[PDB]
Amino acid sequence: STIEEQAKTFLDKFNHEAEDLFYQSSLASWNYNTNITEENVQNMNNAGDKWSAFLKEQSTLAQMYPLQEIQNLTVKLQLQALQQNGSSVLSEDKSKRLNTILNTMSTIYSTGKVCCLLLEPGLNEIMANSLDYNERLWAWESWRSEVGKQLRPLYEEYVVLKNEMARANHYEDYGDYWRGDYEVNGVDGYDYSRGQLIEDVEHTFEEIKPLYEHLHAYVRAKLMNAYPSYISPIGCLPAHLLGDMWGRFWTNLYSLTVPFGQKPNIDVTDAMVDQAWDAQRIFKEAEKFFVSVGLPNMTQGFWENSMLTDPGNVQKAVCHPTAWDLGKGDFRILMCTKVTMDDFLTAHHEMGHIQYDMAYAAQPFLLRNGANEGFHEAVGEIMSLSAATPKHLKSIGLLSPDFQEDNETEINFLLKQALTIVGTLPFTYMLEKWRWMVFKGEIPKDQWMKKWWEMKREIVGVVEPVPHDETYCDPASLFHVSNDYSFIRYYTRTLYQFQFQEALCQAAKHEGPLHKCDISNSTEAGQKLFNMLRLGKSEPWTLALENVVGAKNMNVRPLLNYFEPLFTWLKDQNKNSFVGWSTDWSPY
Amino acid sequence: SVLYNSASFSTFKCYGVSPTKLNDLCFTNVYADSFVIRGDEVRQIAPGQTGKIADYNYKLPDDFTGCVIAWNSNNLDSKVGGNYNYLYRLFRKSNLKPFERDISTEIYQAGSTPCNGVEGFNCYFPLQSYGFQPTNGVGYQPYRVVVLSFELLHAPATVCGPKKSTNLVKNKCVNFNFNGLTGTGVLTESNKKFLPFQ
Amino acid sequence: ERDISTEIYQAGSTPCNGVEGFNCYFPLQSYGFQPTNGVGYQPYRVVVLS
Repeated sequence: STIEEQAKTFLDKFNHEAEDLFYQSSLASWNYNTNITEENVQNMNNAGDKWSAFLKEQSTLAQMYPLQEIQNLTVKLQLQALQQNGSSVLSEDKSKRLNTILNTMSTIYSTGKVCCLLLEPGLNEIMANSLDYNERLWAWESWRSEVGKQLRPLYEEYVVLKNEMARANHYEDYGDYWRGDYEVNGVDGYDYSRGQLIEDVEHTFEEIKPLYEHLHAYVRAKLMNAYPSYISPIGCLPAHLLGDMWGRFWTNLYSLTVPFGQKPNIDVTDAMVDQAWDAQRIFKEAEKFFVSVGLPNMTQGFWENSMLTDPGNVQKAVCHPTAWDLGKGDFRILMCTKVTMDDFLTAHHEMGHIQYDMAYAAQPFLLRNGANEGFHEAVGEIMSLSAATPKHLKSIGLLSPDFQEDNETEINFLLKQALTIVGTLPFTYMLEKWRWMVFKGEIPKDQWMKKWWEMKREIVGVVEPVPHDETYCDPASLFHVSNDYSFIRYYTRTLYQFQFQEALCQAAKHEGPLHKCDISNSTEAGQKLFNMLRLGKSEPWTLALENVVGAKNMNVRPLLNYFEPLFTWLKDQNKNSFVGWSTDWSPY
Repeated sequence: SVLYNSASFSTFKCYGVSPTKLNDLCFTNVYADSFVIRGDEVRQIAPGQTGKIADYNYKLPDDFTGCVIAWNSNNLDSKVGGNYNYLYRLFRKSNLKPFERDISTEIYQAGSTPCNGVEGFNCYFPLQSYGFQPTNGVGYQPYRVVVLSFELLHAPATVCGPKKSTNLVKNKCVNFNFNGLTGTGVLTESNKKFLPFQ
Repeated sequence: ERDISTEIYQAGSTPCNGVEGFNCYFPLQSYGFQPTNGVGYQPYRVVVLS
């Protein structure tokens, strides 16, 4: 008779049939990721074709149901994720052309033309371990004159096709589609339009400006010991001396910059061999970690169907840090776990994803996952960071409680995380801002590459060794740009990493900084954090943020409270004549 | 008494009648309701609850004076590839009454559009299938629940017992109870027999 | 008789009091005196004189 009583019937009918098809699509893919054979290839394509056809079929039929006739503020938020349209909103002749470009840009990025050698571990070790100026520079220039040339005709047509897709769904530019995940529609008091998202990012970037100037000056002052004639103390850094090909992660530059040589970063790899771990005790210690926090344990089938070891050569396959959610009470993890210190901290990054999926187990398929995918990556980092805390390593079985915390130890620990967490944070804001002018229309095609270098010296502080024209493509050779992925999602992960850490450390009797905090031995922070993971798409991300932090927007204060010993030490070291960088400087 | 100590049942709870006094209590008519459900639907089966299972499949009475027997079953009726041998009603116009089922097919009408006896727009077939697979979780496993009903009618209670039997003691002035007759004396030997029907 | 000791009720097999096994419920329930209830649910002060 009404609309509310008939809308929930179509949702329950779709959820009871989607779980049966999504489980078979994931089970068939699990066989391909276990034994490489020609039988699992056809079983994965046939299982995935039925899921892609049944999802688009029910989305068209759901268009007849009204959307603005729901007064419950719950059923309406489930219809927006189903009635949405993708690349099939335009014409049928132009729909197949957009998918062809995505298949050509992914092949060139995976198969490099630098002669042959590929990208990783092909050109990854050259740009990281070389210690030469005429060696790693040739690898950075050859990638732009070969890969960038083949991706030039495809990147020009990628902007015109993605612009018409966003305008067909009642938007403005293509950037609103990636930024629309945090948008809260409907009628509410805490709504969050796209206009508010423009600010609150530009405000927190100004407070971190004096922090980035001290971190960038420390890396520039260290490289002068090997290049006394190519890098000036009052200049910047070249585009080939950042560690990576694109200059994103600065983790590879940690081997050259060690602040204290007395007590560096310890290695717990040799401690695990003495206790005889068969690549299984790492997950056992991670299970008892969440018990003292407040989160419940896992299920019985989790430790019987998930492969947590190396199969070897008898079962050759693939393994990468990526959590899987097959649904229907089945949870498996695909990752080669070996005796390595890097695998111990990574195990906690994937263990938290299993507890997140179990929070909305009783919820329907449409209510699965939170309001945004940025909260899932934040829980895995706040738990893995506490495992590397020197205080937490004193109450465990391995390592010596003889190594306590001091002033010379925290400096080497904060700098290692500053080259990955906040090291690529200004690069995300610069990359997102540059793509706003391309999707809008402020710059014709011949003004894309000339504007990319102008934002480098004004935001990041990276110059160019060789001047490139508009034919070359530098941002188009990125994994998140060629394969179509929202790179701005990593920006909110950095801010939410310190906001959620302060809430868990407040009830655990830890004040001041967050480097000596301990999440364990406190059954209060677990029950408070679980309330946010339970609320999926039924509640907006604004309400779930107040239940943990307390504010309705992002904050930069907890981000600066974690780098207090680092910011205090950098101001006494970079007083070597220059703090910051100049916008008019070139190495040639 | 030999069912609780067997350690082979999951949830063994009763309602109204205590699980101890039923050993020496008579009964009139005892029935059994065997049905296979999921794991999360076990908690919904209770005298006084509601939902999409206790109202469209089997309605429990408010004054239910029996027990709920349920155990886990994995190596009995499970196969890989989805189970299509058990169905259940998901939506209907009216609810159900205690001791009353519905096996006839009926097209559910959500809105105000005619269905003409076929599914389609605002017309569905409320007979979904379960997902009993040996590779899913615990809640997605088949649970063979056997609900016992204890009714009392005007007919005499023919389901009593079980009675406990001791031994035979003679040459002692103790108390004895033979077929209801309570006596206290020495069971001496007799020198004559009676009729084989008194 | 005054009983100031709290015990656990036992029903049939699976004995309780100590090991705490199966069929070991908690009989010491609560009333639930709330001002938003009815008339019969209100607390009454009964003073028995002997």
